Amino acid sequence: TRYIVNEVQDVYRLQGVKINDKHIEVIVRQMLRKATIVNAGSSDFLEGEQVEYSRVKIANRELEANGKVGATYSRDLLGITKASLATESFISAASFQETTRVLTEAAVAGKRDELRGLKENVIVGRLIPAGTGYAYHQDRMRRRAAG
Amino acid sequence: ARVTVQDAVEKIGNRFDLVLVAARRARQMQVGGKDPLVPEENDKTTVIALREIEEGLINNQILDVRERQEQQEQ
Amino acid sequence: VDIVLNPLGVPSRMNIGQILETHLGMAAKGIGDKINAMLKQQQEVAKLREFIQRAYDLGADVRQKVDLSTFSDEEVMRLAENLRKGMPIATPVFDGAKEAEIKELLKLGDLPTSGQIRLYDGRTGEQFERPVTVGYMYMLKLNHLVDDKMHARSTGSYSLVTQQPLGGKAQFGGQRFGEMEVWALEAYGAAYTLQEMLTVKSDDVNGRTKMYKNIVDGNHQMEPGMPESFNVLLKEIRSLGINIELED
Amino acid sequence: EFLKPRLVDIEQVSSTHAKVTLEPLERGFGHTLGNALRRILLSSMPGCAVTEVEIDGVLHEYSTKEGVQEDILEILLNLKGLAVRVQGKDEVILTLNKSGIGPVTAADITHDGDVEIVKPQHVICHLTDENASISMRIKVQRGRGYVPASTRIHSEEDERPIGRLLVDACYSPVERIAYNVEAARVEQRTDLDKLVIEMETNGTIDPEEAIRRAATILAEQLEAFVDLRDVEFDPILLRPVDDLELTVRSANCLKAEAIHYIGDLVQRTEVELLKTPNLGKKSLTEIKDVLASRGLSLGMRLENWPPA
Amino acid sequence: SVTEFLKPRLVDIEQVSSTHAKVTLEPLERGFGHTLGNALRRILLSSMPGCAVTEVEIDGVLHEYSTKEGVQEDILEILLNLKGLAVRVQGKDEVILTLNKSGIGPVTAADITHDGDVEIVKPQHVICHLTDENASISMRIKVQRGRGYVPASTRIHSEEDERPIGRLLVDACYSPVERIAYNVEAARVEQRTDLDKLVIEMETNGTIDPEEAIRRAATILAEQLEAFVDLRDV
Amino acid sequence: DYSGRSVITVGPYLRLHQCGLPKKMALELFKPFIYGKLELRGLATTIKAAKKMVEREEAVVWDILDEVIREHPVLLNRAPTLHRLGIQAFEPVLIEGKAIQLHPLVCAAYNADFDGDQMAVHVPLTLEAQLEARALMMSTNNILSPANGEPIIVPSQDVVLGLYYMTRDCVNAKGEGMVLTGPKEAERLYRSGLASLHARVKVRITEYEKDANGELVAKTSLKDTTVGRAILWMIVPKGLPYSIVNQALGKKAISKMLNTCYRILGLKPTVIFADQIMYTGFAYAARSGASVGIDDMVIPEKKHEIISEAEAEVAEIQEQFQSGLVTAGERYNKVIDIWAAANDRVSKAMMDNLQTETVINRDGQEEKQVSFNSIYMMADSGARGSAAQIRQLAGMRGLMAKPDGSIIETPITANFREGLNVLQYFISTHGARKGLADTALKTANSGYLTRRLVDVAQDLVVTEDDCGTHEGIMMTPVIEGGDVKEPLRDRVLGRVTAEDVLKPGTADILVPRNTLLHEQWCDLLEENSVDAVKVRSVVSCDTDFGVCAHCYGRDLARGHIINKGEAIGVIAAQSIGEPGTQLTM
Amino acid sequence: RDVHPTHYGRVCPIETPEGPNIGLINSLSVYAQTNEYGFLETPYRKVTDGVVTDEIHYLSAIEEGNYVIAQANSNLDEEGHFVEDLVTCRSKGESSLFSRDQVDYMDVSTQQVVSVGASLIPFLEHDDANRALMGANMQRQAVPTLRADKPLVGTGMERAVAVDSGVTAVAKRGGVVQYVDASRIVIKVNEDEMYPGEAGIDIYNLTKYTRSNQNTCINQMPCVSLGEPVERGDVLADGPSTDLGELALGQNMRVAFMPWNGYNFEDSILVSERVVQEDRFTTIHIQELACVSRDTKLGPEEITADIPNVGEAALSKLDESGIVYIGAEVTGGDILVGKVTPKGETQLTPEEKLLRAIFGEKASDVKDSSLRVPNGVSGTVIDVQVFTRDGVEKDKR
RNA sequence: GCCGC
Ligand SMILES: [Mg+2]
Ligand SMILES: [Zn+2]
Repeated sequence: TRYIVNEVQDVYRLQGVKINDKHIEVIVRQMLRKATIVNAGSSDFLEGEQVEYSRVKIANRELEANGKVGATYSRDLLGITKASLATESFISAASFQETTRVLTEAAVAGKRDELRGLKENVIVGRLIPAGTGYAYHQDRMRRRAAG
Repeated sequence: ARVTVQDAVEKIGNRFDLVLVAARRARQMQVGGKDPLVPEENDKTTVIALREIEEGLINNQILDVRERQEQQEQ
Repeated sequence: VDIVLNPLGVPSRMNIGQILETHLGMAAKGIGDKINAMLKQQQEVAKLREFIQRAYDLGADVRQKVDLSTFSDEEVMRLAENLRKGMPIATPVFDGAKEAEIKELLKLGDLPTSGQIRLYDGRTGEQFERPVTVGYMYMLKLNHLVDDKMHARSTGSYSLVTQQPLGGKAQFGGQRFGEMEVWALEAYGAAYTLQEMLTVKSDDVNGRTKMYKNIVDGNHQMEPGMPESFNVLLKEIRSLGINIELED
Repeated sequence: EFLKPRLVDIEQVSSTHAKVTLEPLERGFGHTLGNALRRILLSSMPGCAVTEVEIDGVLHEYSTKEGVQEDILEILLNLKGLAVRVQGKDEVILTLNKSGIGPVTAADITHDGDVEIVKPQHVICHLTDENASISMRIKVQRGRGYVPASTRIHSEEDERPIGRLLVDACYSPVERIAYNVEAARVEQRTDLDKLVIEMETNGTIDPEEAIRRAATILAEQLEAFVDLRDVEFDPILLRPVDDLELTVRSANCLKAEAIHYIGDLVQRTEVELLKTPNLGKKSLTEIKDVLASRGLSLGMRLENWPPA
Repeated sequence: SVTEFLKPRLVDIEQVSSTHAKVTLEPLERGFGHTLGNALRRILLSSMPGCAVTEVEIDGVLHEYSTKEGVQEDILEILLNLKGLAVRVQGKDEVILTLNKSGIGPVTAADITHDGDVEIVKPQHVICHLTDENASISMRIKVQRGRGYVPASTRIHSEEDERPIGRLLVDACYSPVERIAYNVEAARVEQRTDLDKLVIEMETNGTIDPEEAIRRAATILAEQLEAFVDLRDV
Repeated sequence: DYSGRSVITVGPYLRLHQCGLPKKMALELFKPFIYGKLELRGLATTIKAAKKMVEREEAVVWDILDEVIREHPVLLNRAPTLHRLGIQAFEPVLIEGKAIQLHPLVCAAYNADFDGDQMAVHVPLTLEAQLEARALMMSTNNILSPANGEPIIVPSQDVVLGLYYMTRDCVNAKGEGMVLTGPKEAERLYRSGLASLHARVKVRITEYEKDANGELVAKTSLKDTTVGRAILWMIVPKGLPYSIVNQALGKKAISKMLNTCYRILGLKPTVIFADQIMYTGFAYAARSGASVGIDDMVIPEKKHEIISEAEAEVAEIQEQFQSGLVTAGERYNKVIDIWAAANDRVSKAMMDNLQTETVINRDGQEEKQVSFNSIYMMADSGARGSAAQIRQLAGMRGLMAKPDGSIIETPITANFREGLNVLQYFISTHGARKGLADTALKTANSGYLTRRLVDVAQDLVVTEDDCGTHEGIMMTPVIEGGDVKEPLRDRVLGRVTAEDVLKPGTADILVPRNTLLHEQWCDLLEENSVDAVKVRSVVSCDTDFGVCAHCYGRDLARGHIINKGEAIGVIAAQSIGEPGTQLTM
Repeated sequence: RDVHPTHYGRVCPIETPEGPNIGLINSLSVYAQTNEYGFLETPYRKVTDGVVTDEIHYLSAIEEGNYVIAQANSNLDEEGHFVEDLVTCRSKGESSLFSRDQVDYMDVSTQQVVSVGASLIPFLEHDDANRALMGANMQRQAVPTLRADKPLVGTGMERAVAVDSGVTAVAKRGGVVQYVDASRIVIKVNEDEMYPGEAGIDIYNLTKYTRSNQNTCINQMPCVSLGEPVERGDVLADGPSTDLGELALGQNMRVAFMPWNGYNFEDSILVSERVVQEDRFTTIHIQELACVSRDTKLGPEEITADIPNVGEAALSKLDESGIVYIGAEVTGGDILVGKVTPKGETQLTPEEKLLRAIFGEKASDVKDSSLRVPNGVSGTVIDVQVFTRDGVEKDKR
């Protein structure tokens, strides 16, 4: 992150443009998903998968008695084009690059969208889970969890 | 007429919840079954609700309680 | 004055021909003013011809040679009446007038050499502190008009496909709310504004009429539904070999 | 304790140029009277201007007349510059007929009773062959400011025939005004100012009369600061309720429910009006049937209900 | 139609405290707001009668820069305080007032000797603070009437510096106007749209009331035009 | 639907929250509201009657339309919406005309100018949408840019010029050492002409201090200043020092005083202060009567001597080359270097002549001061122009060549006040065309980058209050070799400390942990000698499917810490991608 | 899309579109000419010894590159010899100092590198080239006003543009003007040159108001009065935006350069009311509307003054045929031509028979398809151009 | 093809 922030800021500072470093670090974070697996024991073995799913699964496995089940992982770095096409929502990433490449894999895998992002809800026509629509999305989540 | 809602924002500080609270109060005053708690200066129900929030006599909790009291009355 | 122009537009644009044209137009109109004043008092043709000759042969070794000596007496009068408004100067593209020549033409017209005069405020009568440049400039009216560029729509016709309003004036269309506009609305956090732009008031066939009825009734409640464009997309994708569905 | 300016030494350079002198003035008043006078005189002075024209053959402006050198638009633009001084009237008609050769000018406008052409050498048209004639009727009105022909519509209250040639009216006889303050020659007083006003006009308004008019306007406007002090409509509604020709049972029911006007009734919903005693399901439709023939559905919403 | 002009009506005056006012007049014909506001401001800011302190005589050093005998306030600040003192002189072209004070304490306007023909509007106006010692201060100030504002450019009175030392060259503010400002806004009446709305904001020294100052200014301006409005009068 | 469009003009009478809407656009954008009000007031019983009445446009319809526009905000948007400032909310003011009137203070944020630009109009016909427009999207709400935190709604151009001209000094002017009781008296004397803004005089002055906890203390002290500075002091709100106005206010002091007012006083005062500043700047810029004349471009007298000496170097170096001891590269590089040196020397001579051009006498003998040259004032104030533009106007046009990137040996020794040759103009056309073609091609490359950034970052919302993690990143000033570009304060302001900050004295801790750092804390740590601060970042949030509000500092658009539900990913993408159109490729 | 050094006297390096077509659309330089093969040429003056000669040669890009060509702004003597020994020239895509003898050719004119449109910018050399591009581009968007006004400051190229464009009326064989009118000019040809037999005179029909491709107005007004001598190539009548044979596409404004209370902020322009009152910058716009009648399965489509289900008020301005009177002022949705199309009906219902009994024979069965003015269009009837098919009855108009 | 970037 230090290398990316310093390198990109050199271009901007040379021309006299002021941008806070938080914005560059926000986009580096989106580049640091999709960790690989170099272990096993938790139904993961040598594959590229979401970092958040690994940490959530490891915490559950470590919470129980079988703490050794938790799998060691190696974090990856993707480009902005390659990371945006690797999202778990097929409705997005089919509205961005090529639909045929994404729609073909989604049909074979038989995945679901679950409409958790801003782009997905914009296409459908629902209130965004951000801003004034953030509260409305939270209330619906409790009802789904409570049945 | 209120150019700046800062006071209303700071009364309950989120800048998002107040927009909803004011929408609820404005629906109450516009659709029916409610009268303003502040003098009405020929201005719209939106700014009336915002001024009521700024004066400190309208918040989400009181809307919840007043609703409970009026439901128990019926 | 007829027009007031901002001085700030000149130095950052490097439009120095503006100022030189203004100064030379001031000089030309000054010469025309002198001729007009002479014609008003019905002065005899001899000295009017003398002044026209003096104005024509001014400069620093210019090629144009004109002598009123070979000019008819009546033709002198006609020429003087034709250039009564101002003297039409001509400065070729890369070989033209210089500052000194403009200055001596200004002197011959009995005008300040700097090209700046004293001006007074029309509302208070007070004199402006610094001298303000005043002259004559050639101004054009272009083919861009508000009348040909003023459009407003509340509700009109809609495309059969996607159930979305048409585009462009001369068709009573609506303004396109593009992708960057939606990004800006997302950045603000204005979810209800975005939902009212994305759904009803665009492609919700029932939502449009319900919203119109509510507004006429003074209710102001969106009651949003599902856009027809997404239904068109579902039908288009199903028309391939792919089955796409909405779970409950 | 202040000296009052006097109108002295009014000298007239030309038929249009003139000079007006106000000899005694205090220290600062020179400009206060001046700038105010310049603004009043440039903004609001009365005058007379050509309002519309009626040429024989021409019916619009984008045509041409055979034997006439200029277009109708150029003739109208020439007539816009015609300066006249009428007395006792506001709608004189200036008939003009001239057949032959040479430029046609105001001079040969038919001599009206009380109408003065200030400059009769103002050309308006040219004739180019012997067997050609021009005949036109010119309407002159009195006004105060710039009134465009397109902006006025009350003239269209009565339909104008095809053939009118209306022209924008300016009505302002003043073209240029300059003023300057000098030191008064009065040596007994320590220091006094003298105001000199140069006005260039079209020859229609007198200089002294213009100054008097401007001063009167200023005084009337100042009169307000001298003592500032100060410190359910539509005819179908509001109609008698016994105009619907209802049945007998409705008459007592409407009286029982205090329904006496038409507007108050149309504010009643079906579900709440049914609760009224002995209203009747069929009789309710009779009420709706009659109000439907008028176009008045039940359930309307008025804002204020007056006693009348 | 002609010769008939719009007159302002329902004018609004907003009086703040007792020396600040805000007067609104509407509607006016196009361009008349600027004409009236400028004329009224000019006469109010330059030609209005009133009385003000013009000369000061302090016992001790008479130089412009003085040691002030340890009075804790520079003589410049003393002359500044006497500059803002507002008086109402009755039936006198000039009058001399003397104030002397002893003992620690602030010298106020109420400490000046009593004259029946001179009125002080702000007796709590502070001239000089105590020397901080049991010292005695003697002052000799004369108030004279005049017009407008006359800066102390030079005395040009008596001979040599006899009058400048006696006068001490105090800036004279005869006009009882502290601030006068106007703004012209947009107002519409019936179908007309291009009318003027005039807003006047004035503050006063307190000798006169803002509205009274407006009345006096308009009165002298109207009386200046009598020689041209008399015969041409309705 | 409910959309409009036309050309924009300027409205200087407008308040910041106001915009001028043509009355012909309204009555169409608000037709259903007009129908509802017509039917509600009893003027129309049926919808057909209301439609017919609106079609005829009677006067009562115009009265109803004004009430419809009485309290309903509207949105204006400019076509290339690089950022959310692309569309802003306003309260419409009905005008007679066909062009939208726009406030001059929002033009920079819109990147708009009045030479043919058009905007779109949208109506939020919902209680929720109206409130969102009033509470989130109004112009008086978004004053700080959500990219660096600096004020985006600031005076520029004529406002800056007028403020700069008002707050200047002249060594000898009408009034010298004059003592005045009040700033209003200085304004009164200035209106009388007794007081000169350039003239420097002493006036009694008072100040209010917020040092007392939530209380302002009066402080009356006579101070040295000018008439114009005292006049401008009447606009400043209470709680700001007098030292803020005793300066040129060169367009940087104005932004700084706006920022200080926002940080000390709040939003409603700063919004007013900005409106007052724009009004007074316009008025005094008009009163100054600034104008541009051919004589303002002053060519230094020594320019021809430098040109002749450089010509002598070129001839001698070429002779050295003709003798055969100099290679082509050596002579080419040397000629380029000496031409650059001569250009620098002539530019320095021009600037030195034009800076202190006014040699003015004093009460005794004669002095020299900063010049009142109009072009120099325009450049110095920051209103418009720079040194490079002026150097071209009065000095050499310089060395330039862009056929393939090389440099032509002989430069353009003529400015724009003097003419160019056919050859010199033909040479400059190469660079002109290169720039104009670069402008129309780089725009796509920037838009594609913005699309990719938005699509990668759109799924980022603040969904937590505090994750409690101890991870962070070290923050140090950006020092390159021996030169520094970014102090620690800029890189640290508005961030939350991951660890305690210790002074060089051991054990001692100046600041606590998990604490947002603001102006007071940054000033406190600037007094000491702390060089590295550990601050938590979003790359170590430790929260899945979102970030915490503590790992993300304050939002730059509002001084407070960010709230839950804010789409930070779209903000970051827009703030990175809004420039790039101005990046030189 | 870059400027090439061989573009010197062939294509102007100023005039070109801005956004997408920059560098791909060019204009000829004022002196450029094309080779028989099809290569651009530019003229140069030959130089023999140390003196230039008035003989002129046209050289292509290769031809110009081969020779050392001097600059247009190089001083000369009475005999034609350069005043200064060392002169500036172009040798091979470059420029440097050469001796006068070294030069083989000289630039004919400085304008040689400027387009005709750019040739019209006074003080062009004091303008930025990229900025000048904008001025040259914007010069071609100006609309002619009510009255043409000559430039007070020009460049001397206005006469060439005005005459060579074919907009004015130029005396082809001018003699002496015999008859003048707003629509015609008749010239009695001089007897010194004549075609034997039948003698002859010259008739010029000046163009009156007419639509242009951009809906502006093209009009011609005479410049001669009566009995005026006329030589060959003289201008008799000037067209749109022309004043006495000079290109006059704008007006001369008295301008002050100052800020005025924020009303000229950015690029805003503050205009006085005297400009509006004097009708400067007022233009005439002409529009064309057409109505066609075609046979239909129901039957022929007839054009008639009578219209079913329309009040007398809409028929006030119609002729007996059913067309708006010449000179009528029309606004909104007024009726221009009255046309009715037949409907299809062969089953006469008793109600339909009743409708035919009370009302006219057609009983308004024929639908209304008439030419109405589109909303937002206010116009005055100027010219009607009825065209009729061979065989069908001629229209009354 | 043009306009605003
Ligand atoms: Mg622009
Ligand atoms: Zn965190």
